[PDB]
Amino acid sequence: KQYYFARRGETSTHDTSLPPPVKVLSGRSIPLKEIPFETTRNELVQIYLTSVDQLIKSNKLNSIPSQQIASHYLFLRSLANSETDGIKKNQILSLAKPLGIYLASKEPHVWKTINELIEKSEYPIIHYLKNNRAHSNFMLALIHEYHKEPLTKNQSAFVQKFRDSSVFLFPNPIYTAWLAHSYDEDSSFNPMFRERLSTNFYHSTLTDNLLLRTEPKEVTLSSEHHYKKEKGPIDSSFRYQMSSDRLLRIQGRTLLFSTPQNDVVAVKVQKRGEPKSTLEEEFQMADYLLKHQSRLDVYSKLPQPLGQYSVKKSEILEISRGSLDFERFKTLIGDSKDLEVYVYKAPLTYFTYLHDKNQDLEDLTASVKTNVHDLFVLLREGIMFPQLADIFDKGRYQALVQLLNVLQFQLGRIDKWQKAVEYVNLRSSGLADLGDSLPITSLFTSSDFTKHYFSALLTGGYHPTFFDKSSGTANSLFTGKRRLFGNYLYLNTIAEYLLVIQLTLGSYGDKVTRDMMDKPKKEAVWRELANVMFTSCAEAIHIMTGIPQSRALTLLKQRANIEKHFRQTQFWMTPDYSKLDEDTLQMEQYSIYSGEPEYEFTDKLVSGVGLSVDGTHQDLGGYNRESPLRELEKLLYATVTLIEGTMQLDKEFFKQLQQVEKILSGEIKTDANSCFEAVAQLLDLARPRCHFQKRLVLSYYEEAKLKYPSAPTDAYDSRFQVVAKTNAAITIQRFWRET
Amino acid sequence: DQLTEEQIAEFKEAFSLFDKDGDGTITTKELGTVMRSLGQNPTEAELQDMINEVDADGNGTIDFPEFLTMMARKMKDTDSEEEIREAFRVFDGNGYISAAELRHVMTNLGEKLTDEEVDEMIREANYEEFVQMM
Amino acid sequence: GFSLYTDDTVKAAAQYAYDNYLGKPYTGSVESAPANFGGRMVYRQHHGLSHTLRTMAYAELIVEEARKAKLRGETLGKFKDGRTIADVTPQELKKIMIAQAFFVAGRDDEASDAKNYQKYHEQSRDAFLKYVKDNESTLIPDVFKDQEDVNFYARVIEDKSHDWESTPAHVLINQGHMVDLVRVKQPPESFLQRYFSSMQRWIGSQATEAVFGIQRQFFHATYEVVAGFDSDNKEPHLVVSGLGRYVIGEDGQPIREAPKKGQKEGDLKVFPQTYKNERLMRVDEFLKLPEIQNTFPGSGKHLQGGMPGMNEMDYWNRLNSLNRARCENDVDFCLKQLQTAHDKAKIEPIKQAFQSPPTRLFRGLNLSEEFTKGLIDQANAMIANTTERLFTDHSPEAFKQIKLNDLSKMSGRTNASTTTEIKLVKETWDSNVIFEMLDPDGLLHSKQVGSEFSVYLPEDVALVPVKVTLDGKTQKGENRYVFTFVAVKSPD
Ligand SMILES: [Ca+2]
Ligand SMILES: [Mg+2]
Repeated sequence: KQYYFARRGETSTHDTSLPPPVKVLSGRSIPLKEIPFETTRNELVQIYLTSVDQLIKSNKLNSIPSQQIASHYLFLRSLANSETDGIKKNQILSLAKPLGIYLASKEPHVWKTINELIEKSEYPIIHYLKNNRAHSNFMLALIHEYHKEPLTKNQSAFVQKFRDSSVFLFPNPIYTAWLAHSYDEDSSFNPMFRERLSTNFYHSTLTDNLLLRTEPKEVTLSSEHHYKKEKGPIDSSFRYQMSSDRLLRIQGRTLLFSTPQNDVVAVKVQKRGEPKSTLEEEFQMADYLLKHQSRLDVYSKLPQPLGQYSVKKSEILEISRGSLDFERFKTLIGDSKDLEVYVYKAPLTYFTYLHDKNQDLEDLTASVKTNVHDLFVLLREGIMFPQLADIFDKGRYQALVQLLNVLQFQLGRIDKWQKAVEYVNLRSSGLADLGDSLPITSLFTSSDFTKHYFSALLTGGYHPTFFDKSSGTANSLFTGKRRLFGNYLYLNTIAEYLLVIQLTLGSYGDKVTRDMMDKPKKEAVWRELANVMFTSCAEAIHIMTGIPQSRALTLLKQRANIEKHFRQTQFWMTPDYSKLDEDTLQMEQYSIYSGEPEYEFTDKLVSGVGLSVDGTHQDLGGYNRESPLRELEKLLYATVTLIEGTMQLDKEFFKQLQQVEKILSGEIKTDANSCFEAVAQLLDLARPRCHFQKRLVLSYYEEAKLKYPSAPTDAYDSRFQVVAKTNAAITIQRFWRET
Repeated sequence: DQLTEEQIAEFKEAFSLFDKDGDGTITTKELGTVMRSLGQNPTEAELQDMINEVDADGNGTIDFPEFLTMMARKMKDTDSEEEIREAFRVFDGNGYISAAELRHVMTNLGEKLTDEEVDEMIREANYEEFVQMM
Repeated sequence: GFSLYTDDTVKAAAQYAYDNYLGKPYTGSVESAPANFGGRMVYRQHHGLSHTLRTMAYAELIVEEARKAKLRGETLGKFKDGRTIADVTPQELKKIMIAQAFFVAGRDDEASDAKNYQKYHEQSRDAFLKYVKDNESTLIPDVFKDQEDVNFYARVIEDKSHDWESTPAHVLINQGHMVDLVRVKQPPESFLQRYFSSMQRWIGSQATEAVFGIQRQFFHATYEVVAGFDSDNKEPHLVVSGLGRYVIGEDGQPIREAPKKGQKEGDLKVFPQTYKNERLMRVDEFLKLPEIQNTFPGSGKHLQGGMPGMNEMDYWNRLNSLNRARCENDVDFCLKQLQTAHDKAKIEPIKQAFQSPPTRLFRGLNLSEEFTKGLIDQANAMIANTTERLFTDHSPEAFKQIKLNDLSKMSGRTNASTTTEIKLVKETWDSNVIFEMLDPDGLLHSKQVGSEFSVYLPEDVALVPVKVTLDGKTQKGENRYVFTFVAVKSPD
């Protein structure tokens, strides 16, 4: 009954029929060469191991901070336990032994904690870095200090882009585990290394380094999907007796009409500039969605179409006279004595936009839940909407601009942000104007959409420093995204959906807090809106990855602070901040940002509006500056990184479960310790606070004990004993709350 | 009734995990794996009963509502005093150890409970004796 | 590269001190009234969070002009072995600052009985040890060395003895906690004399003057009433050493004794007691004493005693405003206020010396290591004359130093390739020498290019260094000295 006609899978690459990776500059054709990720990372790890060896043989071991040596030793143990070769693992452990001796000798307490970590997880360095030691790049510090042989341009570029932390040289399972665990409750990780002049944010570098690791997705649509199954033309087997006695209004280019059954019949005329194809695609898409309402579990009250045909322009012009904005609608319609009309029936609330200020906050929460649920279900199906709100790289606003460009560091100024979501395609009852949808494959191929809007991503990245004078090519880690651009545009689509949700809620707040005076009431409205936005991000994660909603919300609130998002939405989305002078503005920014540098601008404020370029509509951010809403951007990156990191972690978990099962069935006859290491890794690669994965790993550990009886379980009794205790507790609470 | 909602969330999480293709339907090739991951480890014949009688459509895959129906059917057999006894005798050491330990583990392992809930449980109660008083 | 305002641990240390002791009410029944600023309530109005934060900032400032003076090449004090305050390693400063957060965490009330004083400091030491042992994993390996050092700082906090002049960790805590209590001590010149003499012995006249002036700025930024300096006040002087006064010997001089190998000795201390013509010493009488007015530069100088501006009524409005109770109940806000006050006190002396488009303009370039050393030498030699003067105006010396040593003027009379993003200089050339440009008021033709900008410095606009900084190492493995300049509308 319930299932999605699209399925995810792996591919060789997306680099089929893209623009050739050549940049044209005043008669020079510069070829753009990628820097492979998974190979430069491995070369850096090898240089790290060699430099650790040179450290140990240099006896300068006493000239390193004790926590830094602890990090070195823990990383060496974890990396060793990630390797499979006997020679490499033995080499890594023979490297880590002298550091272990040094720790247990000089700093007994540090070692007392380190052994606690080692017996608690198989990759200890990921439990040792859920704090502000992750900003300390021990790897690169050592490589710079002791490996004196200069790095090649590939390693140099990798270091330069990823100098932020040291979790950027981890192998895929260790890094994915660390990224997923950084959101766990007991983690104090905040991707912000605030030193005395910088405040380096790298919440986007985590996502970039995660994407550069994944293998290119492709979504395969079923044969009977809406964009694969094809149906014939639509017959005008029903003509609406269109009568001016029942018109209610003109919504943009749509005539409304009453119904004695309390429903509303709308007629959308052919908008000027586009053909009948758009109206028929809207008709067919609406009919398809209404046909598969039960399967999709879509919530929107969807517009049941009745027909699509043509009527004479005279009739439309003659019925429209009794309106308010007749002239504007007359200018919106096309110039032709006959025009194309699409007729649908929708509930009355289908036309009051989501951000209409005449609905109480509870109804706003319900409608936002409906719209986010429906957006992301239809994204799972493979139907993306690229024009929910005309937020106008070719003019489009990229919600994840850092991933999709070379040397773009913060989000962009949402010019006329309240204008953008004025006629948004999100309505109080659900979604609307389903016509301009786009099958998901249009991100994983070189469609006209992808070629037009994201040309920079597909053509590779250029900058005058990327140019190697010797080889005459631009060697860039960004160009590698050519193979992977489908994942980047997928995440950008999710971030766009949530950005439009945020701007709609913000427009609602701006429109409601004009008519309210008691400041506690205004801040209560804005706090409820911040709650709704965070809950919508949690709903996106729950729908896209299966993580329960509460756990996803907790994993978000660990990352994007809700109170600062409150304060920034309440501050930069109302004209009230335009009244204040310079110093009062300064002190209010000290409160909204609260631990991170303020939004600094030089442009002049127009009274009663705020920041602007025209002088009569409000911007979200000064001209040619970034968006002042940090915690919104942190929320977007937290959401997309949670989704992609959960997917990659689950890929790794299955890649390890296959290796475990090939042992328990004898297909790889090895020692007992090999199987025990396999099960330990399979335990460490489970989602944070995801119990059933740990229960499965415990079952596999019991089976491995049964197959290898005489094996020592001394090093694996602790964590699995804890897992058994937790499972017993789980069933105890189940029985206890049953009654 | 149906079942506790917190089991519905866990079922949905596990089902969406073991769906390698992200389509909302699982093939029986790893239905056993998800079932053992939910405290249900049946032999290939016991589950083969359902591989026979599971798929109403017949396509060879299980949709999520059918999966919930499967779990509701299979939750009326294993849930008994056996699991409760196994949970009781997994801490330490003569059938009556302590209640402070139980109150401690109820607040940090698994979905944590409140101090008031632990106090109510302690006043309700001797592991064997307290287990059979509910 | 380390400071108070961006630490995330000292910040959390002060956060813990506010959450457990500084934000908890007085319980001693001696001046225990929680003041009410606006709608908000402050428990420790005298010795609350603002006091701790000002003390930490004083520690940083004292050590900062200590190393400043060391760069100037004058003579500092000695801690029983060749070394001075300027020789404080940054992690030692971090240790001192974590110690200072709890130095007042045990004050049940303002009462200063010696036994009660000792009890309060014992409670403060116990609270400090309880905190460190609670976050022991993150502090003993890296911040401190061993539990013995934590015990040493606990000893310094509790301070069973009174040998504050023993180790730098002693001075930068006791002097810092002592000089903060100038805002409340009613006879101003006596206390300021005592503190100025007690701290100049460590550093020097100019740096102590700078410390006190920036202390006034800290007071302003934290909404604390600033005491006026009255060099000719007729109030009777009291010696801050203990609590006594100076009675005159009825003719023109106080009670003066005589040591061996000396004809005359300084003033003799007596308790406030019966006079008669045995009058006391007035403050004006105390200041113009030739034996003391040759070392205290403030003799004969006066200060505003308030913001040079808005009147007494508006000033009183500001003092009782909400932000006064916000600095008392928010570590983040008070730290931000102090940081901006420090930046202004760091760049305002430059404007003081020289009478008078985005703000920050990073401009990176690659330079040889020997040239970077020879440039940092001659840029620190220009930073180490910009002490924020309070009594003695030394504008000509720093102006001549800036004018004659125009070796850091190799960025004007030409175009530029600037931007306004740190990473965009790290991410393109990853230069080993960044030139951050601070210019809040015009003075730069910061025309956009298109993102990034491109500046042009006129002849009548100079650049003056502010704080040379070393920021890690480049991609190719060499240090990245990120300088910082300020733009001066210099008609000269
Ligand atoms: Ca499937
Ligand atoms: Mg712009």
